[PDB]
Amino acid sequence: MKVRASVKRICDKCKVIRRHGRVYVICENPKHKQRQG
Amino acid sequence: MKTYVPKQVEPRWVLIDAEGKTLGRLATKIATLLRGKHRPDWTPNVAMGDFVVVVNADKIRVTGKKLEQKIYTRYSGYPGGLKKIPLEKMLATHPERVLEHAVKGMLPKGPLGRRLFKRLKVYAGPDHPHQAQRPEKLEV
Amino acid sequence: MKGILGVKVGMTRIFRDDRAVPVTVILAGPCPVVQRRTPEKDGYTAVQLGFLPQNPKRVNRPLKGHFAKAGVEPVRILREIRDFNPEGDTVTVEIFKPGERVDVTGTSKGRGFAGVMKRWNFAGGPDSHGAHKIHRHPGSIGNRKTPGRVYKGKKMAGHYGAERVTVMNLEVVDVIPEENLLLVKGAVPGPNGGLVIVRETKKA
Amino acid sequence: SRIGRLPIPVPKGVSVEVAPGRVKVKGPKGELEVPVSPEMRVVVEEGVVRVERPSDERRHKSLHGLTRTLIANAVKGVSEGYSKELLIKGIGYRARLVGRALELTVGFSHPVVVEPPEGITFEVPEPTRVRVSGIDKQKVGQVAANIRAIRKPSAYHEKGIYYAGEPVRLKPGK
Amino acid sequence: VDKPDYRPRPRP
RNA sequence: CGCUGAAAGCAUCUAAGCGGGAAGCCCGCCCCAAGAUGAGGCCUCCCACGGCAGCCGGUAAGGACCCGGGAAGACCA
RNA sequence: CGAUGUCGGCUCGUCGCAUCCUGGGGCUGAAGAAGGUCCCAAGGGUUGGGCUGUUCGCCCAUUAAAGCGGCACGCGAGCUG
RNA sequence: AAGUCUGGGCUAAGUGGUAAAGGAUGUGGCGCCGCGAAGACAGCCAGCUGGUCGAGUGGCGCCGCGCCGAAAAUGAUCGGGGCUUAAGCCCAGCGCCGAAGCUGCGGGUCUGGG
Ligand SMILES: [Mg+2]
Ligand SMILES: [Mg+2]
Ligand SMILES: [Mg+2]
Ligand SMILES: [Mg+2]
Ligand SMILES: [Mg+2]
Ligand SMILES: [Mg+2]
Ligand SMILES: [Mg+2]
Ligand SMILES: [Mg+2]
Ligand SMILES: [Mg+2]
Ligand SMILES: [Mg+2]
Ligand SMILES: [Mg+2]
Ligand SMILES: [Mg+2]
Ligand SMILES: [Mg+2]
Ligand SMILES: [Mg+2]
Ligand SMILES: [Mg+2]
Ligand SMILES: [Mg+2]
Ligand SMILES: [Mg+2]
Ligand SMILES: [Mg+2]
Ligand SMILES: [Mg+2]
Ligand SMILES: [Mg+2]
Ligand SMILES: [Mg+2]
Ligand SMILES: [Mg+2]
Ligand SMILES: [Mg+2]
Ligand SMILES: [Mg+2]
Ligand SMILES: [Mg+2]
Ligand SMILES: [Mg+2]
Ligand SMILES: [Mg+2]
Ligand SMILES: [Mg+2]
Ligand SMILES: [Mg+2]
Ligand SMILES: [Mg+2]
Ligand SMILES: [Mg+2]
Ligand SMILES: [Mg+2]
Ligand SMILES: [Mg+2]
Ligand SMILES: [Mg+2]
Ligand SMILES: [Mg+2]
Ligand SMILES: [Mg+2]
Ligand SMILES: [Mg+2]
Ligand SMILES: [Mg+2]
Ligand SMILES: [Mg+2]
Ligand SMILES: [Mg+2]
Ligand SMILES: [Mg+2]
Ligand SMILES: [Mg+2]
Ligand SMILES: [Mg+2]
Ligand SMILES: [Mg+2]
Ligand SMILES: [Mg+2]
Ligand SMILES: [Mg+2]
Ligand SMILES: [Mg+2]
Ligand SMILES: [Mg+2]
Ligand SMILES: [Mg+2]
Ligand SMILES: [Mg+2]
Ligand SMILES: [Mg+2]
Ligand SMILES: [Mg+2]
Ligand SMILES: [Mg+2]
Ligand SMILES: [Mg+2]
Ligand SMILES: [Mg+2]
Ligand SMILES: [Mg+2]
Ligand SMILES: [Mg+2]
Ligand SMILES: [Mg+2]
Ligand SMILES: [Mg+2]
Ligand SMILES: [Mg+2]
Ligand SMILES: [Mg+2]
Ligand SMILES: [Mg+2]
Ligand SMILES: [Mg+2]
Ligand SMILES: [Mg+2]
Ligand SMILES: [Mg+2]
Ligand SMILES: [Mg+2]
Ligand SMILES: [Mg+2]
Ligand SMILES: [Mg+2]
Ligand SMILES: [Mg+2]
Ligand SMILES: [Mg+2]
Ligand SMILES: [Mg+2]
Ligand SMILES: [Mg+2]
Ligand SMILES: [Mg+2]
Ligand SMILES: [Mg+2]
Ligand SMILES: [Mg+2]
Ligand SMILES: [Mg+2]
Ligand SMILES: [Mg+2]
Ligand SMILES: [Mg+2]
Ligand SMILES: [Mg+2]
Ligand SMILES: [Mg+2]
Ligand SMILES: [Mg+2]
Ligand SMILES: [Mg+2]
Ligand SMILES: [Mg+2]
Ligand SMILES: [Mg+2]
Ligand SMILES: [Mg+2]
Ligand SMILES: [Mg+2]
Ligand SMILES: [Mg+2]
Ligand SMILES: [Mg+2]
Ligand SMILES: [Mg+2]
Ligand SMILES: [Mg+2]
Ligand SMILES: [Mg+2]
Ligand SMILES: [Mg+2]
Ligand SMILES: [Mg+2]
Ligand SMILES: [Mg+2]
Ligand SMILES: [Mg+2]
Ligand SMILES: [Mg+2]
Ligand SMILES: [Mg+2]
Ligand SMILES: [Mg+2]
Ligand SMILES: [Mg+2]
Ligand SMILES: [Mg+2]
Ligand SMILES: [Mg+2]
Ligand SMILES: [Mg+2]
Ligand SMILES: [Mg+2]
Ligand SMILES: [Mg+2]
Ligand SMILES: [Mg+2]
Ligand SMILES: [Mg+2]
Ligand SMILES: [Mg+2]
Ligand SMILES: [Mg+2]
Ligand SMILES: [Mg+2]
Ligand SMILES: [Mg+2]
Ligand SMILES: [Mg+2]
Ligand SMILES: [Mg+2]
Ligand SMILES: [Mg+2]
Ligand SMILES: [Mg+2]
Ligand SMILES: [Mg+2]
Ligand SMILES: [Mg+2]
Ligand SMILES: [Mg+2]
Ligand SMILES: [Mg+2]
Ligand SMILES: [Mg+2]
Ligand SMILES: [Mg+2]
Ligand SMILES: [Mg+2]
Ligand SMILES: [Mg+2]
Ligand SMILES: [Mg+2]
Ligand SMILES: [Mg+2]
Ligand SMILES: [Mg+2]
Ligand SMILES: [Mg+2]
Ligand SMILES: [Mg+2]
Ligand SMILES: [Zn+2]
Repeated sequence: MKVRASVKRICDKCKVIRRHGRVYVICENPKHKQRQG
Repeated sequence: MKTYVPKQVEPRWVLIDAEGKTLGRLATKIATLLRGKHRPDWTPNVAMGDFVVVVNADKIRVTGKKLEQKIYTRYSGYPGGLKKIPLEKMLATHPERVLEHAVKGMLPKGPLGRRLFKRLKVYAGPDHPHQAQRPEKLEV
Repeated sequence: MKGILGVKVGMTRIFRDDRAVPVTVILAGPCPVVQRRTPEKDGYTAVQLGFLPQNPKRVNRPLKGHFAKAGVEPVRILREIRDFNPEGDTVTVEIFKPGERVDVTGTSKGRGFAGVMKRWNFAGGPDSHGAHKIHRHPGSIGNRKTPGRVYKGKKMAGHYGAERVTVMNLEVVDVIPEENLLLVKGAVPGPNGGLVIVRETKKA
Repeated sequence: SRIGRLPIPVPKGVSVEVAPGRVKVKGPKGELEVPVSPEMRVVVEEGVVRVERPSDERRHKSLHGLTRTLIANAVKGVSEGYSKELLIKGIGYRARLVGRALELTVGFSHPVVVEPPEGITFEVPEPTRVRVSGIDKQKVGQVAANIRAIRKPSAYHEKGIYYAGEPVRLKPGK
Repeated sequence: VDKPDYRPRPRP
């Protein structure tokens, strides 16, 4: 998981979801998984 | 003429079903009743309020996410002795304290203020031991 | 949960499988139940046990009353065991078989006014290199203007010992029912002649 | 573009009783209650159940599709019922039944014995296939995930507990 | 860290 | 980290709901503790005194004083 | 400035967490073992020596680890000097 | 001490009640194009075209209010309790409370006019 102030889509298959008051970015590629913070 | 000051009268007893009422908005009225500020002969330097019996305090109700976010706090005087207790848990363990803390913070500080708090009888569960006083059902 | 009153009698080692095993001998039996605490009456469950026979010349009327309502000889010591309800009217050492692990409570030896070194295992001061009358003193006890006070709980000199102490999970090495002895492996709070409580262990 | 207003076929013959905030779906395989938002109104038509929302704002739209599917899944549950299949891949790895219970031998120093909760039935055809079956779709799915959790698919080898229809994507070893 | 005295050592 | 699942026919651990998950948090262990003036509870004992929620006087059950001591202790306890 | 005693050590702690270890995680150019990197976590723990007044630092031998800070650069009506 | 006052609206963070670049399918309200009953977007059956689904769908910008970014040392807290169609925020009202200011009544002293 990456934890950043700037979470962005990295590849066309990335997906910005919002869960529990937090912006995540989940994806098929494990490297792309992000959490804001 | 000098302002009327009442001699000691028989204090009224009162019953309130806390069930489904919003914690704070009920506490306020209980406090007023405790101060006797509903009585036209109110006097600020003696206890002449009502006695207030509250039932179903375990079913007090509350808005927002306060059930898991509202923190009750206790400092013991010892290093690291700050205890934090959530609403949810207070209800789960000592539910009457929830409403008791609320009213207490809305009564005056000082000796009289402590005496008024004493006339507040609060119970979890529909019943109360004070049928002896036969307290008047109040809708609030 | 089960328990018994008793007095600490002394220490020895016995031999068991080519091993020396340190033991404390305890005289536990026999303890008559003189009251039972019940949820409908007392709100909790326990047994008030009596221990050691007393000269009726020394037992007063409110005390006599209590004993008689239980049909019991005047006893010197009255003490409860919680969540213990023996089928009998009398509790003896036989409720403990060897191999069981037990919890022993007694009154620790009193050191009276104890310095900070004995009490709290402080380091004290140097005995040379300029040390000035501080060889057994406790050092600093605080900070400065912030917080400008001393913590509740600050370890300081003061009375030490003569307090309730429980040591836990002691082995029952043997039991001699004909003499009301219990043999427990290791050390037990307090002096010989000291009253001790023996309960089945709370450890697992 | 819509789930909540798409009607729910009810097979002959399962019954759908409607109470405030819940619906009871009884059928050939058993019964199960579905809690429903007191804001949504579920309707009992002929051979069909429908769900209607009281406005077109966000919260009501969000409950709508949810409520419809909750009931649709309940319906299929008591008629066809649900199941999920688990493939066990890896050499020493195998599974077997012991009474109602399922015993995984999946490479630990011990075997794992999964007890089935109420409404759940275990099956072992081959020693390498397991079927978790029941009328509660969320419950079956749960237990299935549970079984899989015991020994997830390795990332390097085609070894472990797999979902049927789960693709074996692996990364190279040194 | 070594900083300089601001106050002398106390004399009789 | 998931199950079920819309808004968004797909997808989504979440918006309804439900699981898993730390030496950490609550209980559990040990010790203090009803001055907890919110001063609690049980067992047992005394008792229905003479004089004009008060006073004085003798008692009850009980306590203290004094004394012999004490792995209790600075005195006190 | 009609006085707020000043570095270092000792003794005694206590808090923070930007976590040295231990516990729990995600990603890894993660085969295993062992690392990296980020997240959660402050409950406990965080050794003995040589040199220097030293704080610090370097070195020896270990270790799960040999954490960084605040408390008048914590603490001289507590000692040292 | 005086409104749990009235009417319209936003906010779900206890935001209100302590901060920045910057990041975001948070929410509400404007605006602009792209596409589509010559059948679009999604799903399922093929090769950016096809087929049944039968509707809406995708991108850009602006406005309000919120979210993250947000770690520090004794015990916490918006002054406290407590507050969620509000006891928060925006717009518009009526009424009250509130000072040794203003008024009423009485008194003093100086100054000025009688
Ligand atoms: Mg990161
Ligand atoms: Mg970036
Ligand atoms: Mg892109
Ligand atoms: Mg969560
Ligand atoms: Mg995805
Ligand atoms: Mg109310
Ligand atoms: Mg309300
Ligand atoms: Mg009222
Ligand atoms: Mg409510
Ligand atoms: Mg809540
Ligand atoms: Mg503590
Ligand atoms: Mg501690
Ligand atoms: Mg703290
Ligand atoms: Mg503690
Ligand atoms: Mg505490
Ligand atoms: Mg005041
Ligand atoms: Mg033997
Ligand atoms: Mg009981
Ligand atoms: Mg009990
Ligand atoms: Mg029991
Ligand atoms: Mg004892
Ligand atoms: Mg000495
Ligand atoms: Mg000593
Ligand atoms: Mg000691
Ligand atoms: Mg030393
Ligand atoms: Mg020494
Ligand atoms: Mg000297
Ligand atoms: Mg000298
Ligand atoms: Mg000396
Ligand atoms: Mg000082
Ligand atoms: Mg202070
Ligand atoms: Mg003592
Ligand atoms: Mg102890
Ligand atoms: Mg005990
Ligand atoms: Mg052992
Ligand atoms: Mg052992
Ligand atoms: Mg539609
Ligand atoms: Mg799964
Ligand atoms: Mg799947
Ligand atoms: Mg390769
Ligand atoms: Mg001098
Ligand atoms: Mg998944
Ligand atoms: Mg799914
Ligand atoms: Mg679906
Ligand atoms: Mg939810
Ligand atoms: Mg929500
Ligand atoms: Mg959970
Ligand atoms: Mg799981
Ligand atoms: Mg441990
Ligand atoms: Mg005790
Ligand atoms: Mg007591
Ligand atoms: Mg008492
Ligand atoms: Mg007690
Ligand atoms: Mg109190
Ligand atoms: Mg009383
Ligand atoms: Mg008492
Ligand atoms: Mg008794
Ligand atoms: Mg008499
Ligand atoms: Mg008389
Ligand atoms: Mg007498
Ligand atoms: Mg004596
Ligand atoms: Mg002694
Ligand atoms: Mg003596
Ligand atoms: Mg004396
Ligand atoms: Mg000066
Ligand atoms: Mg001076
Ligand atoms: Mg001065
Ligand atoms: Mg040194
Ligand atoms: Mg020293
Ligand atoms: Mg030294
Ligand atoms: Mg030393
Ligand atoms: Mg401190
Ligand atoms: Mg520390
Ligand atoms: Mg420190
Ligand atoms: Mg860092
Ligand atoms: Mg290091
Ligand atoms: Mg680790
Ligand atoms: Mg770690
Ligand atoms: Mg890692
Ligand atoms: Mg590895
Ligand atoms: Mg490698
Ligand atoms: Mg892994
Ligand atoms: Mg390798
Ligand atoms: Mg990095
Ligand atoms: Mg780093
Ligand atoms: Mg870092
Ligand atoms: Mg952290
Ligand atoms: Mg820690
Ligand atoms: Mg701490
Ligand atoms: Mg520390
Ligand atoms: Mg050293
Ligand atoms: Mg040398
Ligand atoms: Mg050295
Ligand atoms: Mg050095
Ligand atoms: Mg350095
Ligand atoms: Mg140097
Ligand atoms: Mg060098
Ligand atoms: Mg290691
Ligand atoms: Mg070192
Ligand atoms: Mg270092
Ligand atoms: Mg340090
Ligand atoms: Mg410092
Ligand atoms: Mg400084
Ligand atoms: Mg200093
Ligand atoms: Mg220092
Ligand atoms: Mg100082
Ligand atoms: Mg000095
Ligand atoms: Mg010094
Ligand atoms: Mg001083
Ligand atoms: Mg000292
Ligand atoms: Mg209103
Ligand atoms: Mg937030
Ligand atoms: Mg707030
Ligand atoms: Mg805030
Ligand atoms: Mg900004
Ligand atoms: Mg963008
Ligand atoms: Mg929007
Ligand atoms: Mg916006
Ligand atoms: Mg299509
Ligand atoms: Mg925040
Ligand atoms: Mg933090
Ligand atoms: Mg702070
Ligand atoms: Mg309004
Ligand atoms: Mg004036
Ligand atoms: Mg005038
Ligand atoms: Mg003048
Ligand atoms: Mg004139
Ligand atoms: Zn991606």
